[PDB]
Amino acid sequence: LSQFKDETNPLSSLRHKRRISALGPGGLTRERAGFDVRDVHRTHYGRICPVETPEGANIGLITSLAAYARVDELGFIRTPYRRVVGGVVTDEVVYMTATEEDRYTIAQANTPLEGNRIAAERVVARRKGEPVIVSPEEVEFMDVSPKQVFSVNTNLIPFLEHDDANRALMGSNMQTQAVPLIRAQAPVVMTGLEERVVRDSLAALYAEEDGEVAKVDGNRIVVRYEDGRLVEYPLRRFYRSNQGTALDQRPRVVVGQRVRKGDLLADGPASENGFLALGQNVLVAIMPFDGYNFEDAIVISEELLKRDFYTSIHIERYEIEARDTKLGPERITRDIPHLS
Amino acid sequence: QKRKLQVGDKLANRHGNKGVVAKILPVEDMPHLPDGTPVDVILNPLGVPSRMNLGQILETHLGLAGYFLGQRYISPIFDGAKEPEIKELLAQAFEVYFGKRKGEGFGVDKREVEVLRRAEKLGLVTPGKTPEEQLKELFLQGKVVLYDGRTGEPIEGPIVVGQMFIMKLYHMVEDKMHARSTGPYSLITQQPLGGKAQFGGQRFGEMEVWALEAYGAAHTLQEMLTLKSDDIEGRNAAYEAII
Amino acid sequence: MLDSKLKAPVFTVRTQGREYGEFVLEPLERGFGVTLGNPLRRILLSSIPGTAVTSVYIEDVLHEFSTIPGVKEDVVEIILNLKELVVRFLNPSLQTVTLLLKAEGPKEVKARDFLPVADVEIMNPDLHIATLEEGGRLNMEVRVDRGVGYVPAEKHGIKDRINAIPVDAVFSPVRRVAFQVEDTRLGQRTDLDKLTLRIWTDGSVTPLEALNQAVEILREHLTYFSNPQ
Amino acid sequence: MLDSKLKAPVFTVRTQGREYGEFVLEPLERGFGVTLGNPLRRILLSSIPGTAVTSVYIEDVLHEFSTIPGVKEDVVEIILNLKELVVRFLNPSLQTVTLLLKAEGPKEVKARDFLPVADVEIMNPDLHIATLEEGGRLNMEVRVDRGVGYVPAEKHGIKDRINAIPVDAVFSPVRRVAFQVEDTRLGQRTDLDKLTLRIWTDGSVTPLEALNQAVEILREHLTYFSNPQ
Amino acid sequence: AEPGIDKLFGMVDSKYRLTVVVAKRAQQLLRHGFKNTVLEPEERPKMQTLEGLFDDPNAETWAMKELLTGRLVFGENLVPEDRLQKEMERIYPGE
Amino acid sequence: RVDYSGRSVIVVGPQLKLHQCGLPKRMALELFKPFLLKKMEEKGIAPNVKAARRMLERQRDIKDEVWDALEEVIHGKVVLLNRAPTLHRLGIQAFQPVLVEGQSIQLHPLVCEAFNADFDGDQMAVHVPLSSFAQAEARIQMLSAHNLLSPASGEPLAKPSRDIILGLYYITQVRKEKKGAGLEFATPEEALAAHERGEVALNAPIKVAGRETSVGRLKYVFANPDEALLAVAHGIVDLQDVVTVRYMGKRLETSPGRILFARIVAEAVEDEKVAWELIQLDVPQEKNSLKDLVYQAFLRLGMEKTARLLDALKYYGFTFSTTSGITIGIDDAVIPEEKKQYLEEADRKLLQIEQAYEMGFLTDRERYDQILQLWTETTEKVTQAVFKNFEENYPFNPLYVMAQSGARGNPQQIRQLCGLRGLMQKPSGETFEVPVRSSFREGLTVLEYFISSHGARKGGADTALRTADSGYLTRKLVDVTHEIVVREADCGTTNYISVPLFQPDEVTRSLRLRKRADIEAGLYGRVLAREVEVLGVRLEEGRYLSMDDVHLLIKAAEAGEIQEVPVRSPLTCQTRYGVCQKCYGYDLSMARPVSIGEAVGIVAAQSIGEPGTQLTMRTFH
Amino acid sequence: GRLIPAGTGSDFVRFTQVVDQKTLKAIEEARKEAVEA
Ligand SMILES: CO[C@H]1/C=C/O[C@@]2(C)Oc3c(C)c(O)c4c(O)c(c(/C=N/N5CCN(C6CCCC6)CC5)c(O)c4c3C2=O)NC(=O)/C(C)=C\C=C\[C@H](C)[C@H](O)[C@@H](C)[C@@H](O)[C@@H](C)[C@H](OC(C)=O)[C@@H]1C
Ligand SMILES: [Mg+2]
Ligand SMILES: [Mg+2]
Ligand SMILES: [Mg+2]
Ligand SMILES: [Mg+2]
Ligand SMILES: [Mg+2]
Ligand SMILES: [Mg+2]
Ligand SMILES: [Mg+2]
Ligand SMILES: [Mg+2]
Ligand SMILES: [Mg+2]
Ligand SMILES: [Mg+2]
Ligand SMILES: [Mg+2]
Ligand SMILES: [Mg+2]
Ligand SMILES: [Mg+2]
Ligand SMILES: [Mg+2]
Ligand SMILES: [Mg+2]
Ligand SMILES: [Mg+2]
Ligand SMILES: [Mg+2]
Ligand SMILES: [Mg+2]
Ligand SMILES: [Mg+2]
Ligand SMILES: [Mg+2]
Ligand SMILES: [Mg+2]
Ligand SMILES: [Mg+2]
Ligand SMILES: [Mg+2]
Ligand SMILES: [Mg+2]
Ligand SMILES: [Mg+2]
Ligand SMILES: [Mg+2]
Ligand SMILES: [Mg+2]
Ligand SMILES: [Mg+2]
Ligand SMILES: [Mg+2]
Ligand SMILES: [Mg+2]
Ligand SMILES: [Mg+2]
Ligand SMILES: [Mg+2]
Ligand SMILES: [Mg+2]
Ligand SMILES: [Mg+2]
Ligand SMILES: [Mg+2]
Ligand SMILES: [Mg+2]
Ligand SMILES: [Mg+2]
Ligand SMILES: [Mg+2]
Ligand SMILES: [Mg+2]
Ligand SMILES: [Mg+2]
Ligand SMILES: [Mg+2]
Ligand SMILES: [Mg+2]
Ligand SMILES: [Mg+2]
Ligand SMILES: [Mg+2]
Ligand SMILES: [Mg+2]
Ligand SMILES: [Mg+2]
Ligand SMILES: [Mg+2]
Ligand SMILES: [Mg+2]
Ligand SMILES: [Mg+2]
Ligand SMILES: [Mg+2]
Ligand SMILES: [Mg+2]
Ligand SMILES: [Mg+2]
Ligand SMILES: [Mg+2]
Ligand SMILES: [Mg+2]
Ligand SMILES: [Mg+2]
Ligand SMILES: [Mg+2]
Ligand SMILES: [Mg+2]
Ligand SMILES: [Mg+2]
Ligand SMILES: [Mg+2]
Ligand SMILES: [Mg+2]
Ligand SMILES: [Mg+2]
Ligand SMILES: [Mg+2]
Ligand SMILES: [Mg+2]
Ligand SMILES: [Mg+2]
Ligand SMILES: [Mg+2]
Ligand SMILES: [Mg+2]
Ligand SMILES: [Mg+2]
Ligand SMILES: [Mg+2]
Ligand SMILES: [Mg+2]
Ligand SMILES: [Mg+2]
Ligand SMILES: [Mg+2]
Ligand SMILES: [Mg+2]
Ligand SMILES: [Mg+2]
Ligand SMILES: [Mg+2]
Ligand SMILES: [Mg+2]
Ligand SMILES: [Mg+2]
Ligand SMILES: [Mg+2]
Ligand SMILES: [Mg+2]
Ligand SMILES: [Mg+2]
Ligand SMILES: [Mg+2]
Ligand SMILES: [Mg+2]
Ligand SMILES: [Mg+2]
Ligand SMILES: [Mg+2]
Ligand SMILES: [Mg+2]
Ligand SMILES: [Mg+2]
Ligand SMILES: [Mg+2]
Ligand SMILES: [Mg+2]
Ligand SMILES: [Mg+2]
Ligand SMILES: [Mg+2]
Ligand SMILES: [Mg+2]
Ligand SMILES: [Mg+2]
Ligand SMILES: [Mg+2]
Ligand SMILES: [Mg+2]
Ligand SMILES: [Mg+2]
Ligand SMILES: [Mg+2]
Ligand SMILES: [Mg+2]
Ligand SMILES: [Mg+2]
Ligand SMILES: [Mg+2]
Ligand SMILES: [Mg+2]
Ligand SMILES: [Mg+2]
Ligand SMILES: [Mg+2]
Ligand SMILES: [Mg+2]
Ligand SMILES: [Mg+2]
Ligand SMILES: [Mg+2]
Ligand SMILES: [Mg+2]
Ligand SMILES: [Mg+2]
Ligand SMILES: [Mg+2]
Ligand SMILES: [Mg+2]
Ligand SMILES: [Mg+2]
Ligand SMILES: [Mg+2]
Ligand SMILES: [Mg+2]
Ligand SMILES: [Mg+2]
Ligand SMILES: [Mg+2]
Ligand SMILES: [Mg+2]
Ligand SMILES: [Mg+2]
Ligand SMILES: [Mg+2]
Ligand SMILES: [Mg+2]
Ligand SMILES: [Mg+2]
Ligand SMILES: [Mg+2]
Ligand SMILES: [Mg+2]
Ligand SMILES: [Mg+2]
Ligand SMILES: [Mg+2]
Ligand SMILES: [Mg+2]
Ligand SMILES: [Mg+2]
Ligand SMILES: [Mg+2]
Ligand SMILES: [Mg+2]
Ligand SMILES: [Mg+2]
Ligand SMILES: [Mg+2]
Ligand SMILES: [Mg+2]
Ligand SMILES: [Mg+2]
Ligand SMILES: [Mg+2]
Ligand SMILES: [Mg+2]
Ligand SMILES: [Zn+2]
Repeated sequence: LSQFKDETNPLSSLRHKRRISALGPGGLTRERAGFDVRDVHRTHYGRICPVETPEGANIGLITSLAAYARVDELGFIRTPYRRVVGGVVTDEVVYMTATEEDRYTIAQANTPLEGNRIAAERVVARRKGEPVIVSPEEVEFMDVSPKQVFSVNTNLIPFLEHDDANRALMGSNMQTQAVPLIRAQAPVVMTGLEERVVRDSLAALYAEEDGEVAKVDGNRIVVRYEDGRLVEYPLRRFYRSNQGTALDQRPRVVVGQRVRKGDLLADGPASENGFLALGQNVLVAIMPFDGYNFEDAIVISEELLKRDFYTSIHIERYEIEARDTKLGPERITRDIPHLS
Repeated sequence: QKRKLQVGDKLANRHGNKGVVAKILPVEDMPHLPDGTPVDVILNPLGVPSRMNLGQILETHLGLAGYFLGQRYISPIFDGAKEPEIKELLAQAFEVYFGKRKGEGFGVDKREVEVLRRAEKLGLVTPGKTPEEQLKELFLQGKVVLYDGRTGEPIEGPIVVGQMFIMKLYHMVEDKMHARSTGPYSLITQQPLGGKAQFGGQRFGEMEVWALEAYGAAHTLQEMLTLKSDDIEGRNAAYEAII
Repeated sequence: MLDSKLKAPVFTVRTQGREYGEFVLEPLERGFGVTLGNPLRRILLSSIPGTAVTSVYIEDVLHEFSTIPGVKEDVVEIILNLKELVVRFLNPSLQTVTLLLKAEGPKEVKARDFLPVADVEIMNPDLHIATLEEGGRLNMEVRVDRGVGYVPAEKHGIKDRINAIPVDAVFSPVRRVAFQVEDTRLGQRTDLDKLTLRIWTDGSVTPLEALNQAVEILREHLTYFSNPQ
Repeated sequence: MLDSKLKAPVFTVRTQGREYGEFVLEPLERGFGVTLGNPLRRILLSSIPGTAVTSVYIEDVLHEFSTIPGVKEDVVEIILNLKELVVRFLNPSLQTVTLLLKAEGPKEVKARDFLPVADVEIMNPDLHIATLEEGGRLNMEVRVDRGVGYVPAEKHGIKDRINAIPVDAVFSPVRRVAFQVEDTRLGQRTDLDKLTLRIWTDGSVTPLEALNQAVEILREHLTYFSNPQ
Repeated sequence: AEPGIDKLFGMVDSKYRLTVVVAKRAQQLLRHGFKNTVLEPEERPKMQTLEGLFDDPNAETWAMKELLTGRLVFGENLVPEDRLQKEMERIYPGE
Repeated sequence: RVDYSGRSVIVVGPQLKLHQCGLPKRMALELFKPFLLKKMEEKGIAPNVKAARRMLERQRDIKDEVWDALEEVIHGKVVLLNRAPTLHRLGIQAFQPVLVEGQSIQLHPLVCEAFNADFDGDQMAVHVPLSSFAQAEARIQMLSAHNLLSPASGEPLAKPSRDIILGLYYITQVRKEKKGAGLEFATPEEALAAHERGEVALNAPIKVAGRETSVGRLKYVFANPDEALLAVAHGIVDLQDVVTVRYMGKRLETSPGRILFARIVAEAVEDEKVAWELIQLDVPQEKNSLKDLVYQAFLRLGMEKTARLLDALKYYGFTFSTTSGITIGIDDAVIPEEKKQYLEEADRKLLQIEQAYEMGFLTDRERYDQILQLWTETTEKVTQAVFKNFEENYPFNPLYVMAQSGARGNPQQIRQLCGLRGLMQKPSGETFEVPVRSSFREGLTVLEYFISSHGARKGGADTALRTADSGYLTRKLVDVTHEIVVREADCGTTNYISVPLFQPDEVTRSLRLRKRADIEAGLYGRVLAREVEVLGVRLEEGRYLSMDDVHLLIKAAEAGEIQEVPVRSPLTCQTRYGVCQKCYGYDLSMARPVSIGEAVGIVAAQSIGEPGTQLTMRTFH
Repeated sequence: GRLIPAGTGSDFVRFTQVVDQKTLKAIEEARKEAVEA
């Protein structure tokens, strides 16, 4: 169960810290049983993504939860659903157990809303795993969000709406394989959680309380809070990620600067401006070329390398030991016995 | 070590379009827009119908707007941007694109008009309207005219283009293309084994055997079973002979 | 001359600075603006020579992935900023010029801070090299060369000082090319090509100069069709 | 010379007759075979001006869709056969030459049947114009001009005689152009452009000649970049 | 594809026979000396760093280039097994 | 583990010809190490082996003279490439290496279909034929460009895949634009003139529905072949435009592109007329028309000559594809105007079914099964609707031609984008009562999505299960079938089977002609057991029936002259361990008879194990 | 690890020799030599 950290970039690791697996103790679901478990059960709503699981032999048995999914008292993924008394929708939320969710008539967030007022007579809801066109008078509870339906990792996709759930999985696992480029860039079009991802993951360093900046080294940003205190914030210059991706904190604040509480002092391995950034927005034409892009091939403009655009720093840690043989200790010396 | 992009590398957007670099073109001749700015990457269309993620084609369209309009946007999961709102920003972008073009001193190409002709015969532009007006329509559709770059002629029929985010994927140890001539051998099993510096041989599985069996590859299979992996006295005399 | 030859490409130019240069030329027969604009473009980008930072030596730094105290930026960010630097020497005699710069303490290091050299000029003075805090000691020697195209730091491997680190070569002085062929009406017939190409340049050379070099490369190539075999 | 200049475009040629002519030229730097082949092609087809039947006047015929008695072929089939006719005049003084031909009865009308003109020659004598039966009266005047490229009969609308009918303009001794850019390996670096272009010609001029003319038109055009304004 | 592969296929009773011929001919071409060929003079085997293929690049590319002509003879039992290798060593030098 | 092996990532090699493949020199070096060593000694680069060895033990020490040595060692040798699941014999193919820089392995596009290899990280291994024999076979009977037709079906496997068709198709399609005023030129001369001027005006298009000739044909007439394209070059006629042209002896009314395609082939193989006899320029080139072209060319002209046509098609397809400017766009997926209708109409009808239940008429179940029927119909309704849309209004819709052309696209797929994906099933299998009203063009909602997701998993779970079942099967078959090998003299036992051309029960009893497929399957390249005189021709005994013959017998059964066919077969052979020439038939990967010594046992066991991966997998029994 | 029964390893072709008309006359000369005294 305890695994190597998945730091190919903050996102990847973070997710690897919120995964739910089948296999394990050997006593619980092992290798044999499957198809009934492996399928996306009805209750999996807001509690488990239906796109997240690993496209491979071990599919559906390993998956990260959803956006607003929270383990209450005993391991029962509850999902936030807001209350709607009569034709009135509330800003109050109930984290409901899987079981209780069935006793009610629940509706989707897409329902035209005037505030507390539901707007259409024949508006969708789903009793118990069954799609049902219910009246505004039967709508007991409503979905809290579209985000809560999926995982964080997935929530980062632009128009998820127009993409086949099948390939959307690919897109979600692809992010998990994102390598940090010395030049980060946030999407020209984002969903809305890039900010929250970097923040909740521990990529960028944020300011505790308001104050001014004292020194802005390449290795430290000693900020001065208005409370009459100042603290030195080291920046993991160049560190070795478990999978060999660079993790450097590049200061974004100049000398002597009044900082707002919780503002990026330095950017995470992959952040541009407090926003998640991987790869780099690039102008792209979408046509066929000779054969260079034939089944799934990509043609790239030399220009992309002229500017240090897709470039990334690696680090492999070679290691050797001086062992004690009964034939004589293995000395480690500049002496290389035979030729130059 | 600095890992600059190269042909062997694999990049993929957030939608799922995954793929490898097959050729790095000289800015000299890749697809270029009317104003001298050229495209960085050219994605194959074909990979989009089969797979079903139009979201990427939707991104590229908002992207085009964000390019000329110099702005980034935030399109929520299912609540986000709508087709009319994007056509709206594309409209705003046409003015930055073509508006400056009007003032900077010039109008439309022989090429620009030519592709318009083939475009109306297609059904992308309302026949009878002025090129200026026609191009707006065409732009709002997300595609613009592109010239070859190698020939300078246009690419018959508007092509879409835009700001698509694309990541580069980590290279596994396997990526390190293995390749072994001769090397160690297991102690009990006399078959090739690698490890630290010698690459370790590839596996010839039954499925592969049959593949050769089907063919009249008699010796070639023998070799795979003898000279190449287990024939102790075989491989040795094998090398020497080759030598 | 008066009729067909006086009716000749009115070569007109509009150039501000050494970066931008528009060039109009009309009238031209049928589909020639294209016939000319395209080759020149292909040349203007691939063919023309320039300048770029080819090597760097920070005095206390040994590898490229290091960080200098009192210096916010990291070696790799700085060597990057140097690639941004555009210099211009005036004659062949200068093939490889080493520019030197040393600044200490609470000062911002811009490109104007490099000690002037006789035949060389820095068009990129205000470019930002680094931000030095206190006790910030940065003493470097940045090589500069005249070449053509792109040459990966790996390809050349420059060796001024053993602890120095090579940088990628961005030798095209041309930034972008662009050409438009709009119709022009000359008396009799309307079908006419008007070629105007817009050239941008890092400063090393000028739009005009580039253009001239270009056309020559083409000319020189058109002569290579001399001896049959 | 020995190093970079001796390493020069080996211009090699292979020509059989006056119609086909292959032309190889290597080595070339990066993406130049294209840079050269493409323009030359555009010139070879549009520029190498030539000749083509621009108008026709059958004496009893009024429209192009008519049929002449005793004449198997229809007006449209014949005007088509005329597009196949290749003539060659020797000097500028001949801009528009009207060739005349009248033949009667049981004879086959070939291009040699046209009354000879002083400065004009017909390279296409045996070409087949028509098959006349009996009481077959065909008297026509086929105009001929010197121009460039393709001009639809609609575009010019020639008017010698009011009952005459214009024909499409196939202005070129060049039939087709073709160029290939295959890699060639020269010692050190592999990336190399090898430009070989294949030219076909109706016989009027030769592949080589055409090519030469072509390059010149380009050269001449590269000179038009002289006087700024 | 390869030169007259059809023409070759056609000269044999079985596909897999053609393959054995070519291979055995390639064998002898090298063993007894590589000049053991039947078609060297005017238009022959050639490679381009020089026109040097005339000496020893690909064995069978020759074998096939000869078999495509009608000089060689492949039988089930054409010439007695051991006397063949003797007569061949006697007449072809180069070692 | 093989001793002379390698493995790297693959990448498309568009210029590469079927014949060869791009192999990283860096790899070639280790691979052909010993072959190089000696070659070093034969040249000045090194004194001896041990020397030549140390000479290369470090990367920085290699003189550029070594590459020249290796490149010389590899002159005519070839290697094998493998793919992840080796499912059939073509799962390993031989090619000539053309050494290249870097890490990736350049693979040809046409063979990306034999090996199921796409380029999203697929890695292929590579082996080396050491004996002069292993090499002989390897390049003679194992090289790619020699095994063009599959062992499963006499259908080609070297067909213009995705990008090639798309190219080749766009070039040959004709257009139709606006019908307003009269379309009658067949008869009046005032019709030629008026609709010629009317077309010059803004009313009549160049491609109007006007039987005999749309004014686009009236305006332009092209004497010689070339003349046609030159006009195209100059911007007179697009390639997809309907024009008239004079060919060898006919005034043919065909488009530029079509005429051009004609040449491509006519050129690939210089027997110009033979190029015309096996081509259909009467239609847009789909993968099928192409597929056919290939086959025909194979029997007609000969193997290698075909190879040429293959690359020729590959080349032009690729090029023309780039210029066509076909792209994916959001507005290109077009939603029909009828969708709203069909939806609402079926919407209200749902209301009736509800009023019918609120009353007590239909049982709990009746309601359900009636609703599903509503949608299942309505959904199929939008599907033919969207197509009709494109078919009539946008013939050249991006997303369209790809599907039409043998290129890329599935009717069901298109429906999900432009029309709508309508019914997803519950966890168990009972389909849901409510459909998925949306398309991918517009926001597939929050839940209609969650709904469609279920069925996705079952598909994936199924796929993962055949990555081994695909082998499950093949194992069994090869365990029983390996021994089977063609070793013979025409087996003298003439006990034969009769192939039925007619089936008794679709509709209880009605005799009907079997599908062209099955029949092709039954009699292709078989050996007639007894003589049959059918439409006028005397098929002799023992003759191997070509696909052209099997096309005669069907035309004959259509007429009503034969209900069965006498033919040798494996089910009736006498050779205990083995099968004979006359009883196997034709299909080697080559189209002539089978060649003695072919491992049929496995060739068979394979052709059956692969497709299996496509079959459903709920429960074995 | 024996040669495959099927394929080029066919009893029908495992044995097949090749000749040059030069080596054809060379072996018949060997037969001529068989004539004693
Ligand atoms: C508890 O440590 C081990 C227990 C083994 O025993 C055994 C029997 O019990 C297991 C569990 C209880 C698991 O929960 C489990 C996983 O969750 C899992 C994979 C396997 N994932 N691989 C499969 C191959 N592909 C590849 C891509 C190209 C094709 C091949 C990548 C994903 C897996 O096999 C699992 C597994 C077992 O096999 N993964 C994913 O969910 C996933 C989709 C992606 C995550 C990727 C990270 C990069 C990865 O996490 C990494 C940081 C390491 O942590 C692991 C390697 C770890 O090894 C060590 C050492 O630490 C083992 C999990
Ligand atoms: Mg069990
Ligand atoms: Mg048990
Ligand atoms: Mg799923
Ligand atoms: Mg698996
Ligand atoms: Mg399993
Ligand atoms: Mg608990
Ligand atoms: Mg719900
Ligand atoms: Mg309202
Ligand atoms: Mg109630
Ligand atoms: Mg994202
Ligand atoms: Mg930036
Ligand atoms: Mg915000
Ligand atoms: Mg303090
Ligand atoms: Mg403190
Ligand atoms: Mg620190
Ligand atoms: Mg460290
Ligand atoms: Mg201060
Ligand atoms: Mg502030
Ligand atoms: Mg730069
Ligand atoms: Mg950069
Ligand atoms: Mg590398
Ligand atoms: Mg910009
Ligand atoms: Mg930009
Ligand atoms: Mg801009
Ligand atoms: Mg607007
Ligand atoms: Mg306007
Ligand atoms: Mg990995
Ligand atoms: Mg070893
Ligand atoms: Mg191991
Ligand atoms: Mg290692
Ligand atoms: Mg090794
Ligand atoms: Mg020995
Ligand atoms: Mg005048
Ligand atoms: Mg002015
Ligand atoms: Mg000015
Ligand atoms: Mg002029
Ligand atoms: Mg001119
Ligand atoms: Mg003009
Ligand atoms: Mg450039
Ligand atoms: Mg150059
Ligand atoms: Mg200079
Ligand atoms: Mg110092
Ligand atoms: Mg001076
Ligand atoms: Mg001076
Ligand atoms: Mg001077
Ligand atoms: Mg000089
Ligand atoms: Mg000087
Ligand atoms: Mg100096
Ligand atoms: Mg100093
Ligand atoms: Mg200075
Ligand atoms: Mg001074
Ligand atoms: Mg001086
Ligand atoms: Mg400023
Ligand atoms: Mg200090
Ligand atoms: Mg150098
Ligand atoms: Mg170097
Ligand atoms: Mg040194
Ligand atoms: Mg650089
Ligand atoms: Mg520079
Ligand atoms: Mg540029
Ligand atoms: Mg010169
Ligand atoms: Mg000269
Ligand atoms: Mg010669
Ligand atoms: Mg040169
Ligand atoms: Mg010759
Ligand atoms: Mg002559
Ligand atoms: Mg008549
Ligand atoms: Mg008469
Ligand atoms: Mg007539
Ligand atoms: Mg006629
Ligand atoms: Mg007629
Ligand atoms: Mg005469
Ligand atoms: Mg002519
Ligand atoms: Mg080639
Ligand atoms: Mg050649
Ligand atoms: Mg040199
Ligand atoms: Mg040199
Ligand atoms: Mg030629
Ligand atoms: Mg002139
Ligand atoms: Mg010879
Ligand atoms: Mg022979
Ligand atoms: Mg015997
Ligand atoms: Mg001897
Ligand atoms: Mg290649
Ligand atoms: Mg190398
Ligand atoms: Mg080695
Ligand atoms: Mg040495
Ligand atoms: Mg050298
Ligand atoms: Mg791949
Ligand atoms: Mg991957
Ligand atoms: Mg593999
Ligand atoms: Mg009407
Ligand atoms: Mg009608
Ligand atoms: Mg009609
Ligand atoms: Mg008619
Ligand atoms: Mg009729
Ligand atoms: Mg018409
Ligand atoms: Mg019709
Ligand atoms: Mg007729
Ligand atoms: Mg036919
Ligand atoms: Mg036909
Ligand atoms: Mg048709
Ligand atoms: Mg049609
Ligand atoms: Mg091309
Ligand atoms: Mg409408
Ligand atoms: Mg109704
Ligand atoms: Mg029910
Ligand atoms: Mg219909
Ligand atoms: Mg319709
Ligand atoms: Mg239609
Ligand atoms: Mg369309
Ligand atoms: Mg709706
Ligand atoms: Mg929506
Ligand atoms: Mg038998
Ligand atoms: Mg019977
Ligand atoms: Mg029957
Ligand atoms: Mg029926
Ligand atoms: Mg019945
Ligand atoms: Mg019946
Ligand atoms: Mg049927
Ligand atoms: Mg009988
Ligand atoms: Mg009988
Ligand atoms: Mg009968
Ligand atoms: Mg008969
Ligand atoms: Mg017979
Ligand atoms: Mg038959
Ligand atoms: Mg028949
Ligand atoms: Mg009949
Ligand atoms: Mg078969
Ligand atoms: Mg077979
Ligand atoms: Mg089971
Ligand atoms: Mg033997
Ligand atoms: Zn039998």
